[PDB]
Amino acid sequence: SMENFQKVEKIGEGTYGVVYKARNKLTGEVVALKKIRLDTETEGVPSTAIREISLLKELNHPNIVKLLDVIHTENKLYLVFEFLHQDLKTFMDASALTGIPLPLIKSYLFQLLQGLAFCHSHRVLHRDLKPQNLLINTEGAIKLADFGLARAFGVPVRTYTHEVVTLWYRAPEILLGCKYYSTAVDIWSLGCIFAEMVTRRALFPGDSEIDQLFRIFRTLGTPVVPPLDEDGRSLLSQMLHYDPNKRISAKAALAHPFFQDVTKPVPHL
Amino acid sequence: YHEDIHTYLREMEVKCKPKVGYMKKQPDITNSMRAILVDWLVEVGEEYKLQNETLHLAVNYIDRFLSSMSVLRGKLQLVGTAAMLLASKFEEIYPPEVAEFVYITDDTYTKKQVLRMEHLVLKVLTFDLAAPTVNQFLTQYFLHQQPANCKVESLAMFLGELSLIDADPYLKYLPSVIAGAAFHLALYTVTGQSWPESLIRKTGYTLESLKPCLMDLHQTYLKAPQHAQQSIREKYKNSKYHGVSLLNPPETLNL
Ligand SMILES: NS(=O)(=O)c1ccc(Nc2nc(OCC3CCCCC3)c3nc[nH]c3n2)cc1
Ligand SMILES: [Mg+2]
Repeated sequence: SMENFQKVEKIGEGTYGVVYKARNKLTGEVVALKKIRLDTETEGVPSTAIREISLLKELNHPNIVKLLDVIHTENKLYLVFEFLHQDLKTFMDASALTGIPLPLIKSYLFQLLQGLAFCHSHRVLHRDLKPQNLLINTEGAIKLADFGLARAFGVPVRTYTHEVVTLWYRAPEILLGCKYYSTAVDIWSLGCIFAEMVTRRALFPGDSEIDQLFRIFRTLGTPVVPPLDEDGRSLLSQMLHYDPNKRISAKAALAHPFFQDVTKPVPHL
Repeated sequence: YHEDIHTYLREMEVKCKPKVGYMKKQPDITNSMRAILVDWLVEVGEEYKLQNETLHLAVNYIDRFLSSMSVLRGKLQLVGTAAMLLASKFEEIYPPEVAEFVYITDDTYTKKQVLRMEHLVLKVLTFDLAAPTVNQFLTQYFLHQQPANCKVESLAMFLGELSLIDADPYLKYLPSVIAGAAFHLALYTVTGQSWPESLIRKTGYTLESLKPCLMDLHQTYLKAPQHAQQSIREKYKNSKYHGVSLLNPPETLNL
């Protein structure tokens, strides 16, 4: 089963399981392996694994991480993914003193919205957009990862799980416990990440739910990013609109004048 | 994304479609046994207050599993139990725990059997669980009401559920078509309106193109009291669904 894979190093722990860097001994391919324990006497295959796998098998896009294989054993499930060289959070930290060039920020946002628009047009909400879950390679690409908190949504949506999105990236409609939420929640997260790429610090780093809400109302007003030009500010304000319906969709965001001159720069690693 | 999503589900319903003739290739089980199973699942869905979507998913999984795996009749309920458990994990905010599924089989099966079947079903379906359902198309169609009528919505939902019971004829029809026939019949029964213009534009389905499925579902509605399986009728008598099953079907459609 796993005979052909040599573990190189442990990468981290996401919503569930553990991710390792591994190499295929026969092809030379370097992969990320997600190891998933199965509760064989109690609860079985976790719902997070069921959702991530079923949905990732549908979502084939350049800006969504590729699931290559699922390896079954009696007691473990291993997901074989393409390996990306590092996460956006690590990149930003390494760039804390020198900053990230605007052409790169713009390219990254463009690609993320492409991946997100693909998700949303395929009735999938990600629900965990944070720089830790966004992976970059040495050739200018960025991709959506860790679909452990994702789900398939209905048209129209019904009430879904409230315990969703890390605090810092959580949209006002979640923080106020609105009955319904949808695709707008992911755009909010992306709006926060856009701001964080430009400053290299989190936009709304709340210490609690109330602190989170106050930080949002402080910055936006009751229902920002100096290095950013007029085109950038306009897009950012549309991604951080208070009203979920008024908040821009990923599709419409791609047609924004901010992206008129977007290229694909290679990052500095 | 309402149009993008609709298009995608129309594509997916073809890929996720079970084998039409499969029960003929099953040596130990029949359509009558599948009816018994699907009815019991309706009961399960009621005891645990599951989403209607969950029940529709569970049925898709069972039909697809039985399309490729021969199953003896003593193990048929085991397949169904595992399918409902998988659908619950996929769709529910708070799915019942495994022990609750073992309890409802009245201790015919062990918890180890249920969990081992869960894994077998995942393997056979190759984890492809995000299937389009009648319920999914219906929720979309309800948006084309003017005005919204929860008697109509509940009765379409009722008729859509009746189709799950009978593999013959309903295996040969797509979720989108069944949802089309159910919505027209519910709309007509309650108000007297027909399949809306805006829904033809959306779906490409006309009342003539929905006709064969409409004829079957019309008959299914008229003879529903005499069906061996009565759980869906009993469910839809409750004020939760506004007692839509207590209504009299139209004698005709004038199609
Ligand atoms: N920290 S880091 O900068 O040293 C570094 C980061 C991530 C990776 N690579 C990588 N990681 C994944 O998820 C692991 C990660 C995601 C969720 C949070 C915990 C763990 C993948 N999933 C498919 N392919 C993947 N590739 C390499 C180096
Ligand atoms: Mg047979």
